[PDB]
Amino acid sequence: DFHFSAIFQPTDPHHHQTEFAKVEGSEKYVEEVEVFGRQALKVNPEALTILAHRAFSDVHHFFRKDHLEGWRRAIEDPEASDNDRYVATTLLKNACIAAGRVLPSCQDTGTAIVLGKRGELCWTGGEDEKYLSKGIWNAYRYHNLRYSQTAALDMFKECNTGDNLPAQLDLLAVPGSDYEFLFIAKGGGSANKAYLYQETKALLNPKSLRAFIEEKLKTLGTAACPPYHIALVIGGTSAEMTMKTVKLASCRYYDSLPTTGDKYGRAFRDPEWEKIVMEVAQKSGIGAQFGGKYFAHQARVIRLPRHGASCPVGLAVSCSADRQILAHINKSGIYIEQLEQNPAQYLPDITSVKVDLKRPIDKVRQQLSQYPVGTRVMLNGTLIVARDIAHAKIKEMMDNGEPLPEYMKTSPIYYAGPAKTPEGYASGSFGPTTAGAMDSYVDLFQSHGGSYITLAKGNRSKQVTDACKKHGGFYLGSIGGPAAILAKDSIKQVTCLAFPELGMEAVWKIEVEDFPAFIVVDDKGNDMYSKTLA
Amino acid sequence: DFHFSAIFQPTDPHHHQTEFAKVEGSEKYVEEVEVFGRQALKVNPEALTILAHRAFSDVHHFFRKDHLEGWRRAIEDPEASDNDRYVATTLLKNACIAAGRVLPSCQDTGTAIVLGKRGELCWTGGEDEKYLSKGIWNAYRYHNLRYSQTAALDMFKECNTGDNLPAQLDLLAVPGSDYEFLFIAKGGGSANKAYLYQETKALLNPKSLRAFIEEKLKTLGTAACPPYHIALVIGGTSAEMTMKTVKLASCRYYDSLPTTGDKYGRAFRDPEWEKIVMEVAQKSGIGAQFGGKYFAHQARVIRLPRHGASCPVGLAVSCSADRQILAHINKSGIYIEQLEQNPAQYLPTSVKVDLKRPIDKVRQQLSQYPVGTRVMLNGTLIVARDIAHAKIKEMMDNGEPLPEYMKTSPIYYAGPAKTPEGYASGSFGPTTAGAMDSYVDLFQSHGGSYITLAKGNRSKQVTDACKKHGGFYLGSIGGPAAILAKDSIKQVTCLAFPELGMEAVWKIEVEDFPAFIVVDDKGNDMYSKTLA
Ligand code: SF4
Ligand code: SF4
Repeated sequence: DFHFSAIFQPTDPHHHQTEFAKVEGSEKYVEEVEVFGRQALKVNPEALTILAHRAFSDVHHFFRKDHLEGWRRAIEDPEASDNDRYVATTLLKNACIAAGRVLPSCQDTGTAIVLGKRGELCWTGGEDEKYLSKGIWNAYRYHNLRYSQTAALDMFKECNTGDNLPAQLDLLAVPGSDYEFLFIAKGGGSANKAYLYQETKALLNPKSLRAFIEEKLKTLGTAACPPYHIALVIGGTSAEMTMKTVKLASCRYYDSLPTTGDKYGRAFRDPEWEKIVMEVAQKSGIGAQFGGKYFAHQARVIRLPRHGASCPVGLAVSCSADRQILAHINKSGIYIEQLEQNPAQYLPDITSVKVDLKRPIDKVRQQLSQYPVGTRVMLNGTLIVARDIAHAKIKEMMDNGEPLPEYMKTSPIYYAGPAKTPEGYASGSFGPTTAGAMDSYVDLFQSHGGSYITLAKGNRSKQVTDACKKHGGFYLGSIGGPAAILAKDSIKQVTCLAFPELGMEAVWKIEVEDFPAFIVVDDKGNDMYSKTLA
Repeated sequence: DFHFSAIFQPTDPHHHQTEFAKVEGSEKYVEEVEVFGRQALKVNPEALTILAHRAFSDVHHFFRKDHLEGWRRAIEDPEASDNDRYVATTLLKNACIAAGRVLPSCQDTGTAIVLGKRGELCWTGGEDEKYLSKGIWNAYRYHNLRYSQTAALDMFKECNTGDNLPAQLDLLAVPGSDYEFLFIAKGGGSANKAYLYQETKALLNPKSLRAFIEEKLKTLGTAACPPYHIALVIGGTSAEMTMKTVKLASCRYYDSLPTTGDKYGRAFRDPEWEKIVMEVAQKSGIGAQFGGKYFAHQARVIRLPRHGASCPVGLAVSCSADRQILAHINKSGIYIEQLEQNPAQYLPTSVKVDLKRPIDKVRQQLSQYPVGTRVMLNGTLIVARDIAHAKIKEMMDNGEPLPEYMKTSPIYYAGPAKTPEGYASGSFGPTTAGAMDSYVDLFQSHGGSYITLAKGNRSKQVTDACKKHGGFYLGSIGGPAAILAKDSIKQVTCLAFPELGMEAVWKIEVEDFPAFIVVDDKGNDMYSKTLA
């Protein structure tokens, strides 16, 4: 009566539907042997370093076809809004710059995540973690990427690790003698939009599930740079299993799962509810960051078994920096997924207010006050750059009696942290970070005569709308994601002004030209997300 | 220069601090060999079946010392409340029954979770998941446990798998030639109290973190049968990594981590903030289920590295059914963590309520007492939980009446384990009340469910409903499923929806069933002060 049924039963477990390229000459790293009648593969661990290094270089300059097709859909769909088409065109042009292999597609070159599946008879010598980490170290050290990892010296004392390590290394034991991989360069912003809900059987009916989806999609907002790949996982054997599944779903790792359940509790993809998620996303009006139809590229919905007393639910997105690469090592060598090297083919063959920042900031506020939310502006002049740690350090100084520093009162505040500057370039990739993380500082800083104008991406909380109304302030929404084209075209000079020890989180002073943004919050209580994200 | 630093650097990675017993004769399943100059281990995969079978049998009848010591601490502390001591005494007596190896310690014998670490040169033949699952299948089939897994035939159509499969099988590739395991029989109630929060740098200061902890501990409530092992994980490289870490922390799997961080971002345990969590737990007044000091056995706090833009936070508990077992296979055979087989060494009025009356008479009697009154129920209970409530609401939405069996007796939210041969009942404690909250006002406005019996604090809608309709919520002690079955339950019959397995509607006859009045018919809630 016993019948074993694996939870996950992909019809394409080795991802034959994906195109792979062989690393030239890499068969020298493997040797086929036979022990106790069984075929085994000896793998020189240097192969892991070579593979991880190439994966975490290529993935910052190229995208999958299904990602690029989504941007083209947003440009060509008559139902797309004008802002949809503008955002998608910007992101596609950004991808063309990134394909030059100098600037990464986003300034947040992400956390390095490795899912590895080492066969029982795949013999590496056992030091997989170190050799994979050395390849990741190589990719971020010798390329124009960013060191994004923050070490805790104690509970509250932090420092940047200076090399984007440690990585997340999830190495699984599986049958056979090969070594299979999914590499993910996961941005912090989309990582923040991985949510776990503890629900019940009361959710598991069409009316409740639909209302649930409508409610939760709005909590994603625009804070992870849509158009999104939206993943939704209903059920699971534990919270961590549910969240791992929703991560992999967002990477389209589970696309070949069956589409029906059975009495053994196997996982399945649900196309009907994927369509419902897409319908909710499109009808939400949230759009590709600034109102419209293209909140989502596509949806993945996976139904999992559950303990009778439990119903964990996971919701997560892949952002505009959609970065994953499949790979495998076998008797023929090292193979790595082929990404699209000519994104320009997705660009079709076929209006804003000039804002001079080189003025007293009160004159800039006066000009911005003339326009409603949703107005597109082009910024020209100085920005002062500061994000999470710089804001916390400055509040700490003020809590100790010190004044808000003068450099927080002279120019708009750009929430951003740059990637490393290529030789001969004025700036590395340098797009905005998520605005919501700074929300608790705006009222305090504005009441002390600074931060009247902020520039970042993502919808913000009500306290920021109230502060801007109380203090005559503005929040400007940059397009989220196009860090390479912003660096190449808009950022003319970068200098470090304060807190050099914070690395990418230092206070910078930059000079920009033709920097596009939308007025998201004005000085009158208006918010261009108040209807779609209410 | 490059320097590799693993995130987790336990000083005791092989859990040498744990006592293991060897399965007799199990060296016949392993053979040490040498291939290409390296030591390797051939493992007959039948060893995986034998090990998983014994692990998921033993774990339902015995506990670890640190769990039992916590219960004794609650009984002996002069600062514990009377309710603290009463709950802890009940749970220890429950453990004494479970050590008889017939009744499991809880009716919720849990999801079977296996964390496995197979060495590079540990050769099993590769079919580990099937052989581990067969051993799990054996344990739940051939013992008096429960089939708790719900399969989705489509998005909404469900059925019980009938064997407590599938298991969660997380098999990792590690150095060496051994096979190391953590087995977890994870209750659904404590699995539900695994929470993920997406926070920011603004949290990372003493004042903000302390207020955060005080706020989130209350959201645990009593719904997962405290005293809790409380785990808190600050940071992490992803949500799933944070949630995996907090699960393992709650199993005391990371107790030997370093206690200081470094510039490479290694994980560390934080004893100072563990003490703060325990201080918050004690001063909360929530207590061991019914007010007092013993909300928590102990705390684990792990600080993790984070992306500059991110701060995932994980909070999770291990419940009264604290069930995990370490194990390993090596060249000498199969070794399994030794649990405490003599829990008795740790062991140092109420209102009689007759249920054999019209339910309006029972309601009248209950109305004479304030919340916090301990009652003893004698008579018939109707048993129904999540799926039965959903089916009954569906019937009413289609014009059908609220069934008669929802109007004659108190509703006990519960699902039993299998009945041992010659016993009146298998383990049969309550399930979490909160999952039924959305039904109470509806059922009461249709003339039933005036008295409910379960465990855990409930939402305000239930308090409003009981006040509007003259209802009551009675709180059973949560966890003591074996002693309730042995001493209180005299007859069990399946009443409706037999295809639901343990989630069928049952009719049971009980004697001396202990409970507290948690919500009365006047708007009062005995958790309104501690869980506000
Ligand atoms: S800035 Fe936007 S595109 Fe870049 S990693 Fe963050 S969420 Fe993704
Ligand atoms: S009923 Fe209580 S003790 Fe039993 S598994 Fe659920 S939470 Fe744990």
